[PDB]
Amino acid sequence: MTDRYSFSLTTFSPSGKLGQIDYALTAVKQGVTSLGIKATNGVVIATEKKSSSPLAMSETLSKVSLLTPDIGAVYSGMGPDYRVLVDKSRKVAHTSYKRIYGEYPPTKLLVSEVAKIMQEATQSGGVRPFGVSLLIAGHDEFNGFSLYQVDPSGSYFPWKATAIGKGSVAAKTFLEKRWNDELELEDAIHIALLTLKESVEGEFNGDTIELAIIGDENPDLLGYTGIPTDKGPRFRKLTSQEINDRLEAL
Amino acid sequence: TIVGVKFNNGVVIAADTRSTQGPIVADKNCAKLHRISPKIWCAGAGTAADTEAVTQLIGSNIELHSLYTSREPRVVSALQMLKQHLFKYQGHIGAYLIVAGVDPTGSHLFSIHAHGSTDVGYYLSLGSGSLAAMAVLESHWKQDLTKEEAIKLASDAIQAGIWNDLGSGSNVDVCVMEIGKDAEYLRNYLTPNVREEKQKSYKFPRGTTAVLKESIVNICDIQEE
Amino acid sequence: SIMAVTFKDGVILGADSRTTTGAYIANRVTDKLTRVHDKIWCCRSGSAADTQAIADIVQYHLELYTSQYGTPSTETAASVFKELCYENKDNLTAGIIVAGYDDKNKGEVYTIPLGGSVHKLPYAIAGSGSTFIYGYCDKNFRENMSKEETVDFIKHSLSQAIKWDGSSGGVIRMVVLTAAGVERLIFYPDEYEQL
Amino acid sequence: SDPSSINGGIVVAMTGKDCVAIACDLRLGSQSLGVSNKFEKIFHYGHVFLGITGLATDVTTLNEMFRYKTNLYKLKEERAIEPETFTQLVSSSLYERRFGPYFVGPVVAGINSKSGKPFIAGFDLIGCIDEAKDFIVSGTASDQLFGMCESLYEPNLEPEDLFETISQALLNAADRDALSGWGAVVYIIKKDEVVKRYLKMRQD
Amino acid sequence: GSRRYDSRTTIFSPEGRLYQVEYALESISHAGTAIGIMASDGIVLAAERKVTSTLLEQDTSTEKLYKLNDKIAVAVAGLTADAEILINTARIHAQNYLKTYNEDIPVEILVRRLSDIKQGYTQHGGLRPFGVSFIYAGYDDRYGYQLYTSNPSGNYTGWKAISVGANTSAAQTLLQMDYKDDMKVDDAIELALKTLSKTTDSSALTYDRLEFATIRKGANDGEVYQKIFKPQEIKDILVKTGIT
Amino acid sequence: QFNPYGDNGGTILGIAGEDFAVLAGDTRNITDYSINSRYEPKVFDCGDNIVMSANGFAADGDALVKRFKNSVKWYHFDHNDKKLSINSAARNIQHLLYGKRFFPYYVHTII
Amino acid sequence: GYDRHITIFSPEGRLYQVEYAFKATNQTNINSLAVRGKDCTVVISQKKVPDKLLDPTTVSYIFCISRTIGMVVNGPIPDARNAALRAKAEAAEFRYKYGYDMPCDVLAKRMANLSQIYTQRAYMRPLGVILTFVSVDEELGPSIYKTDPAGYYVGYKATATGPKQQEITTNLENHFKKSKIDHINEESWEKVVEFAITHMIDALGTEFSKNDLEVGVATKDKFFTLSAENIEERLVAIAEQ
Amino acid sequence: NNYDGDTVTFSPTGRLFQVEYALEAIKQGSVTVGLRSNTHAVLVALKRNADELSSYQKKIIKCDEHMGLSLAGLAPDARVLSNYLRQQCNYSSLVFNRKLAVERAGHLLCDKAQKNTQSYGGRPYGVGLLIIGYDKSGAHLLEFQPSGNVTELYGTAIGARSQGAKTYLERTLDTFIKIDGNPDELIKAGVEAISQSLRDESLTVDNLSIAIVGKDTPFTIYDGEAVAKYI
Amino acid sequence: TGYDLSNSVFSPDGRNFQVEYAVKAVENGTTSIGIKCNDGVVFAVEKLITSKLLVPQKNVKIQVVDRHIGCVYSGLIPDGRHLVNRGREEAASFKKLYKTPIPIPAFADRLGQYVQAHTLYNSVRPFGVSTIFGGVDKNGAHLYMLEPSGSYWGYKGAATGKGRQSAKAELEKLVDHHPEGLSAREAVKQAAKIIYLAHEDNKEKDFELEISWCSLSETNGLHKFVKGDLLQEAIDFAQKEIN
Ligand SMILES: [Cl-]
Ligand SMILES: [Cl-]
Ligand SMILES: [Mg+2]
Ligand SMILES: [Mg+2]
Ligand SMILES: [Mg+2]
Ligand SMILES: [Mg+2]
Repeated sequence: MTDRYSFSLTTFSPSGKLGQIDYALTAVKQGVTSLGIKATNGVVIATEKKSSSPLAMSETLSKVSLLTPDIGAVYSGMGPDYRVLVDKSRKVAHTSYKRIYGEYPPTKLLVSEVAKIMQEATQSGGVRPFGVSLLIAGHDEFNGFSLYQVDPSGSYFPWKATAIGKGSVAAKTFLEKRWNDELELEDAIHIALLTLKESVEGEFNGDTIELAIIGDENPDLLGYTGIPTDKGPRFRKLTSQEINDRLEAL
Repeated sequence: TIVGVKFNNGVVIAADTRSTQGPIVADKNCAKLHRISPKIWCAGAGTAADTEAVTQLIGSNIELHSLYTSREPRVVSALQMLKQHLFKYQGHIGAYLIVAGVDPTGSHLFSIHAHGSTDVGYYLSLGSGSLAAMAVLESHWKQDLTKEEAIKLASDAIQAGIWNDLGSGSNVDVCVMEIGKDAEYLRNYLTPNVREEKQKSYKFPRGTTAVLKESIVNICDIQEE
Repeated sequence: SIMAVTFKDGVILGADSRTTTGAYIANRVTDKLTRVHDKIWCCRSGSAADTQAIADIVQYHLELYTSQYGTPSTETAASVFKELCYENKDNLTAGIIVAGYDDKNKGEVYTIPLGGSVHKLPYAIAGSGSTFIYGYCDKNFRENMSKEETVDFIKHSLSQAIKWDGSSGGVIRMVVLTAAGVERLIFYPDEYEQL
Repeated sequence: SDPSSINGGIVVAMTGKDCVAIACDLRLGSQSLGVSNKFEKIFHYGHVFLGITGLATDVTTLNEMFRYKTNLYKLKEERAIEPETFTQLVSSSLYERRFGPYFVGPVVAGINSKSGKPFIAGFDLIGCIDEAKDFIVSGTASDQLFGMCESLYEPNLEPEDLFETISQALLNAADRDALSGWGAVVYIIKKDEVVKRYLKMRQD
Repeated sequence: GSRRYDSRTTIFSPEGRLYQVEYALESISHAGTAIGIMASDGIVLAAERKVTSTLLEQDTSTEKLYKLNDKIAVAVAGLTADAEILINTARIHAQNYLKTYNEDIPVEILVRRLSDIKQGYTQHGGLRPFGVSFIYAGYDDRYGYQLYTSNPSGNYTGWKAISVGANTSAAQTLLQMDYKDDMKVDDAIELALKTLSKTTDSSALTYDRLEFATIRKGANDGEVYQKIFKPQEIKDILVKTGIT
Repeated sequence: QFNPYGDNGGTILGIAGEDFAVLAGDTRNITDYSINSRYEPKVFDCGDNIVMSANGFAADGDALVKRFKNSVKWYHFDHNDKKLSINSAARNIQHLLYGKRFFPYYVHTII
Repeated sequence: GYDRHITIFSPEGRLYQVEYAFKATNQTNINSLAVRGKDCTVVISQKKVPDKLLDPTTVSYIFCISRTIGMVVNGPIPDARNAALRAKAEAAEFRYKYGYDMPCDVLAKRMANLSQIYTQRAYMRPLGVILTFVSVDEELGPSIYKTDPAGYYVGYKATATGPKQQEITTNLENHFKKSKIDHINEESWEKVVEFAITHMIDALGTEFSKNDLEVGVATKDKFFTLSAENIEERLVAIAEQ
Repeated sequence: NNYDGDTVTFSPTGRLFQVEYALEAIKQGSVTVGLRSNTHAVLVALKRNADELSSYQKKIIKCDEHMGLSLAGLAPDARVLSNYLRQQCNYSSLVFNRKLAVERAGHLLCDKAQKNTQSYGGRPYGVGLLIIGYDKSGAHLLEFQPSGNVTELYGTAIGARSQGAKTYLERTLDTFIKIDGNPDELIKAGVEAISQSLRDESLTVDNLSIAIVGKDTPFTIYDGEAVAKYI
Repeated sequence: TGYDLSNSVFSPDGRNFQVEYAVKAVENGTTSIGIKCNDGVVFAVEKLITSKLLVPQKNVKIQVVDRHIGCVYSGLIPDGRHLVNRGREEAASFKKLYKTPIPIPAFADRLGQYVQAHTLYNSVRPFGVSTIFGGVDKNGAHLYMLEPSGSYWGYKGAATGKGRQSAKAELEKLVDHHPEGLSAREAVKQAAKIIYLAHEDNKEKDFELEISWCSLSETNGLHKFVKGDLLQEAIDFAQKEIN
């Protein structure tokens, strides 16, 4: 046995292209649309819960995931690749940061660590790149609210707002017209729902849409009282009912 | 002095706030009540750095486990992870803990010895003041305690340690973990050892100390222009 | 003070409930009768940490055995205990009695002292307090006793062990292993001291 | 033989009103022999101050180590490290050498640049944090410092008063210890200015 | 077995060229142009962000200019993710040197170390090379102000003025024409921006499509300051030089 | 504590003649004040006209002799059945003994 | 065209080896079905013994992973047993490390992550199996979680796997559209097994003897498989109404 | 064709071509004969030279006092395998004070050769061996092929033109098996057997190589003027 | 195409052609069978006499594992030996830890997982043997057959090699004509017959018969070779039936 694939499976072609990264981006293009919008007092990330079967319980499959109490993530592309990245992202936030500094990492540095993992799958031996693009929304004390995109290459860019996957070209155009620097969180959620409706074919409701925010601290979701400095997670996943309420005022 | 007491709908733990190096008191208001997860708290005795580090490590791994499983953490998981870690280090990690909490299974109370042994109970005590505390627990504990009765019993047990044990002192910390509720951490629940006013002020006249040199320290970064 | 006794319908395990640190009783209601499988239990003596770690590992091995090969024998359970106790004898202080019930083999008892040796017996005694009842148990044990006779034998035996050994005390816990199922028994000081 | 008392030395830190102070002696010796009277035990990484007592080689080594780590922190985080965070970094770094520890007694001092809140902390040689409101002591004359600080200290002192209190705590404690003294330095720290004073003390 | 699928990244062509290095350089030639100009009283680093968007958060963005330590900075051309792997290694190397000798690392030593790492990927390991070209801008007390470049081959050279990435042929001709030895930082700033403005593939050169930095002794007395320009500061220097 | 060495007693004697050589040894084997065997051979024919004895701790002596006999066997395999000279055997035995310099064969050897 | 031999991306962004592993799934030509009751989870699967020389008792695609978890496999038996042994090991390790029985969904995720690794790492091939895990979880109640060669997994109200999965799927879909609930409203597991068999008969259009079926049942604190005689009793009850 | 690049690849008809190519190297090798009676076992080997100035390549290797073999094919591979046998024979003696059984020696060679046919990177052995020996169950003769197949025989031959000697032994089977307590006559039968594989060249004094083992006869090799008796 | 050039590669069918090519090596080998009887199992194999120079009864093909399991195989003989060596290690470690001798179903999976592992990587070749094996344990008699893919099932009767179809037909008759069961001594006789009947597929060269058996009554649940008078009795019975 032994892993005898100690050589790179991603290499430069004569034209200077890295084929496997390009092909990974093509897999992301086929994936379901997901988006992110940044407001003055928060960030919203959203995507469609494309159910593979109506017998399947789509609540058990979480496309939007908590990485830290103040950082969340959503994707477009291959779901399984995303799931393992979230596992690694959660772990690296502890091992390479929290266990050292006694606090959760800021958004940009956690993104940097995830980006590193994805870059290594682009150069290391016997592996293909990750077939996903991530959108990571988060908050920290010194940088405030932020939204980052992370591609299969490992490259990452900060965004005011963006979209990835199936109908990203149209969705990004829609966001350019609506986005401004004076948006409140509720306005960003409203725009997120409008933008996402265009790319969805079938049912459009709280049960078929997955949406989460990075906003105010939630002391009710902390689980304990007695420490003033601990005020609760800024990450919150919106319920099915909470989404439907905002679809009436749509 | 640390204690753990079970009651009707949950569990309560308590601790004193003295930290000592030999006969010297290093910290008069030390926090011995640690959080492993939101509704799982532990009290530690023995080597302070060991109880903190082993608590943070298992707390970190419990958080990651809770995220992986999409479930709230259980006390038996923290218990198992702690004892296996401590056992591996053959008692060289001097952490003696009382672990308590509530989870989907119910309310739980355990103790952990540094060599890796665990014990179950309705009432427990650890530390140099454990004997003073256990004497109180054995005298006043009963079945079917209320929340208010259990807090009283727990803090009374800690007081026994504060007054009668030289390794224990200062204040009383408490944490209550009731079923179907948020855990309430009661830092300095009791403060029966406030220092009396000093007879005199030792504020010196400015210029009393002899100086040789003065200088401004540059803490800022390198400047522009 | 721990013991395991075979009888007509199966086997009974018995133990005291005291755990000490020097002369201080750290736990007076300890459960030294621990389960490694549905109808295979063990009695623990020596280091609490060592015996717990061992019993946890054995339970893991027998759970994995059951998933692949079906219900293990009591002899198989004793072998897994032995393998751990023998190969790590330099770093362990564990005296364990293994007892279980099969339908084919009925009640069986295996004792595993410090070295890691295995001894299959009709009945077994162990722990610091066992020294005081070697004479009593040898004179009073019979094969094919009834359940009630066997309970009385363990109760009287551990009563004396507790009486003389400072490291033994508290309640007398017992576990009955038969085809009928698993029955837990308990006997308090006021009952067994007056015997 | 005892590594923590070969070279000798002391460090003390105090909080005041919108200010902190940290001080150290200047001695370095080989048991009875005095070798250097210019061995400062206080270092700073941005606006966070760290005093270290104990085995001098470990004091030097740890300074170089925390300079290393804080420089990388700053490059990645694009901001200077704060005292609360640095305190956790020291604890982490010391406990990773749990069974082969640095023989030191660190003391962190500084002011949070965002909240303006004064902060001090002390540790044992393997990481345990002692976050006190009033004062922190470390060194061969720690008993002496505890006695002086506990009697002389009062809360909410002004910078120029706090200087006198901490200076007298250090000086009189050092004079009752054979392995401490040979000079002394005191840092008075405010949110955006830091003064460093060398004290005149008896040179025996 | 596995041999069937091996690309063999570390071999010579019949002509004596390293295939993967040559193809990596082809990749870099499509990357945004980066320029470095060294003057008597400082160094300029200018770089063009690639086809940006209006919804890109610029003030918190960094794809071209990175800080290695207080004295040394780099301009990137190629795969950003690859560059960050090397940048973090270079940052560690500088700190290792500082811990060992208690002195800031000389620029060339840092450059040589990174260049040696790149070389390794071309000679052994069977992995693809890093698709990155750096411009190093730095200062030390031995040689003063220094400009270097390294490429995927691991070869590095020193420069008075240099460009990497797209349109380097056109850019190098323009620099060679207007550069003089007695030049100053303010003049070098103007040269860098004028060169980008002519070589750019975009319709017009604007503040949102640029990253800019200077290393000046223009710091209070004998010391060196790094200035990573903010979006508003890039906008001002574009008006000052008369491009917008 | 475990003592890996023992003393099996015995005595050996080698004398060289002009065209011959003898190697003698008693056949007694002992521990402390007891006799293990009245006849336990201690001097061996190792091949190539070489005789050998390793006296002291028997377990170490048997092991060494066993190893040297093995050395003679492999000397033949590796060097075309060449006869191992007594001087070459001596040097080979030095390396066998010094190979355990830090956990010695507790014997006095004579060939 | 070596992008079709190992698990690397094709120009279309596809993994052909993963897609071909899905096709291996139906090589056995067996159909499975899983449904949830109030207190139980039932899984049924077709049993086919073509050779008379075979010992029919040893022919099985249902596995007892732990006391609480059961697993049915759709795919070749070697890969099926490979997955079974690993799941048994993982479930046992989980109980040892974390002090409680591994949940059905957590095991499914773990096995799905292992499957994901085979789609990303070149030297390891995907397993040509679809794993359907069933239990009565102590927190979530009756549970059905299914894993495939892509590393995908999800919970189910009910599910079906095999060559004729679509016919069974639609049959189940239509039932739950009527009842408007996420389970079979039935007290005893015996009647839930009868429901499962009845709806497989209706969907496939074939009658079953006692030796044509294989049944697994999950209740609180235990999972077990039915004998031929237990199934016969089940078939008799169906015929008598 | 497409399935002979390495040893890890079956062909569509279930063949291992690299093993078959290794088998081919034996056929190119010089002829060697093996035969036995109930008391003795004999090896006869035709040695090959490069030219008239060169020496004749040695074909027979001693493994123990009671066992040895003759080779045909890649000589270095025979050195590796004979070295392994020497160690295994030796392990049996040192640990168990037991002479290694010839049958068990064959089993060990089979298993060593097999590992090289199922793993990637390595290659099959390119040599065939004839092992003779006398153990507790009398005289033995084995034939080793680098496919892994080992066979116990009364007599056999391997190498170039080995079919002629093998036919002769098949006729003489009933005669030479009965040659008990007579080493010279058993060798004569072996020399006459190998002669059936000769063309053009004949058996000279430095060409022929003979080895024998038996009841009270250690494994000994005869070369040079020691085999002139049998020419 | 090219899917058949490397092991562990799925074809567009979902097939592993390399494993299917290993089956061809098995089909090329000599015939071997297994018969499950009342209280045990019987194994038999065809040994082709390539030459008169082969020593009779010496080149033994059937192998014992532990003391209660018998193994026989058709195809590449060395591959079968390698598999048995592993089986012996597996059985030894089982008995080391669990004390009791390895059960037959437990042993069957140990081989199954090991063979299956050789279909997971391109750095290894699949096994070129189908192995028939079994014996007596606490739960009674068991017979198994294991293919190159790692696939195995329990069997009432099993056959593999060049004469497998002929053998299978004969085994099917025994199952039909003996629903109550077959005795151990009967199974030995029947085994001999079936090998002789299956020899028509390898009729060019003459052959040697080799039989072994495990039985609770006849061999105390231990594996033994059929020798001497009992072997000759089975040969005579077999020779009588073909004529
Ligand atoms: Cl215990
Ligand atoms: Cl996982
Ligand atoms: Mg007592
Ligand atoms: Mg002094
Ligand atoms: Mg003095
Ligand atoms: Mg793969």
